[PDB]
Amino acid sequence: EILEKLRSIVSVGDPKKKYTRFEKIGQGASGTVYTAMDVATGQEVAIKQMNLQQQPKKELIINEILVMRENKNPNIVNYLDSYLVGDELWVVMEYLAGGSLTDVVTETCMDEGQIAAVCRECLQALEFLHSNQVIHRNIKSDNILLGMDGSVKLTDFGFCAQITPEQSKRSEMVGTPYWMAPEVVTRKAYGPKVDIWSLGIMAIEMIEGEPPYLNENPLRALYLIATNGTPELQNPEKLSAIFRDFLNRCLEMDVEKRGSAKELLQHQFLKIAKPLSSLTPLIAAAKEATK
Ligand SMILES: N[C@H]1CC[C@@H](CNc2nccc(Nc3ncc(C4CC4)s3)n2)C[C@@H]1c1cccc(Cl)c1
Repeated sequence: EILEKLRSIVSVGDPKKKYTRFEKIGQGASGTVYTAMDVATGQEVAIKQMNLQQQPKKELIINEILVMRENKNPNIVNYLDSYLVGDELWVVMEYLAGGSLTDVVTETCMDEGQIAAVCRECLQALEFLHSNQVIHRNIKSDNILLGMDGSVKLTDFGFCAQITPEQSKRSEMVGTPYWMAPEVVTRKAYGPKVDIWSLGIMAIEMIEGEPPYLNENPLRALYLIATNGTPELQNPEKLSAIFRDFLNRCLEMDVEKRGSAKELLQHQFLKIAKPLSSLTPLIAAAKEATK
């Protein structure tokens, strides 16, 4: 009954009177997401509402709130507060007007400059987390949020892990199959570089619209990751050499040879990044496409 630890972390007081103008903007396995407005303050917020029954290990909920409140950063969606509403947990975060990267990758064609701009900002989030001994473990386009200024922010700490010098590696088979690094899929001990792999897969989303093997069922994709290793692009000839190089460094099978987030921030690919204002036309296109 670590529900007591969860009960001591959360704020008390009715969120249903602190916040108004509730609108469902999202579903998800982890719960439903609503927008709302702080009754007093006017601030727009996103609230994730999670059924405590839905989650069998309430230990992960605790971990999610702590990591988020302890690791604030400009490239991470800001945690504001949390509340228990009966058997439902509400997490309140800053609302980022814009959209999901998923909408952009499925509905637009991104140029290398735009892709490099997104990758740089995500690598900055990862550098910060990994330096704070946190592995995200669920990097994908669905967890990247884009601001109306082209701000890029990472969210979702539902699956993350804290490591320590004593225990530098994890062994849970956690993530979303198509984005999971081979060492994770094959139950080897793994470290922060699983996030770099997932980032590589997200770069393939930005190129091709989908992670490798998405037409296949999840179990089949796990088999394909275990057997193929480094995925191949549909049309690699369409990419610059330096982009292909960046991809190769993100998607190295040899963990020790795979780029760290720090190493990758100095890659040549990132030097072609467009300014973040370059992403706002993608956001406009995606909103129009998903009317
Ligand atoms: N699957 C994802 C789809 C995209 C986004 C919802 N859609 C949307 N659309 C337009 C603006 C906007 N802005 C937001 N600012 C702050 C937000 C915090 C994350 C809540 S969201 N979100 C989030 C959602 C998500 C993230 C993490 C866990 C789960 Cl379970 C679900």
